Amino acid sequence: SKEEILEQLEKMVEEAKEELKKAKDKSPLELILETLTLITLLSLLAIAKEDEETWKKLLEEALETAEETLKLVGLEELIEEVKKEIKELFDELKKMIKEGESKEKIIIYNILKNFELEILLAMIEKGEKEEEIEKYRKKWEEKLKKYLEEVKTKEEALKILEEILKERKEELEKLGISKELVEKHLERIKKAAELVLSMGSLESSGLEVLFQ
Ligand SMILES: [Zn+2]
Ligand SMILES: [Zn+2]
Ligand SMILES: [Zn+2]
Ligand SMILES: [Zn+2]
Ligand SMILES: [Zn+2]
Ligand SMILES: [Zn+2]
Ligand SMILES: [Zn+2]
Repeated sequence: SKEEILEQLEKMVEEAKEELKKAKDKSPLELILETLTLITLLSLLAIAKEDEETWKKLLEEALETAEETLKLVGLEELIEEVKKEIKELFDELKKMIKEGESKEKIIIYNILKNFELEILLAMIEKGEKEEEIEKYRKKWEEKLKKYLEEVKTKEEALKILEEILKERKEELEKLGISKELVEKHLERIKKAAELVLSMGSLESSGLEVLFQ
């Protein structure tokens, strides 16, 4: 149900905001984990609603959350670049919707782009060398190209989602975040993505398919 699914997604957003607020005793990496989990949820909710004023408000909320976290963790010098990336992502999501890209493709693209931003911020915060950062950026650019060429159905999207989550979990662990903490947040991303993937079996063309 579109309304039940929405209610669950705003519940997940509220819970993520509550955890992000409990930031005093969190490390910068844990804060970055909370923030990109929230922004992933916000962008998944915007994809689900497909509504102009919702796009505007959730983009505002994502930009606000990113700026607040960057200030807290002493990465204020990144604010403009990060805001640009977030805006670029939201613009691209809207573009792929307007051009008729499959919802599977849009959801995988969104998850991949949020992770790319997340891992970049985590590596910058940990002081990784520019060559290692580039290594990870290029490997995931290649992976994105393949995944978007590969994902044609909901089953394929669910399998690719699992693969993505497994590998990024390994990378977040290597950066020093508690494996179990990573798992809690990546599980929340998986559940939201499955919820949005659920809608579209019931959008108007999907209904025409089922009912003929
Ligand atoms: Zn949390
Ligand atoms: Zn649609
Ligand atoms: Zn509206
Ligand atoms: Zn405003
Ligand atoms: Zn960019
Ligand atoms: Zn066009
Ligand atoms: Zn390992």
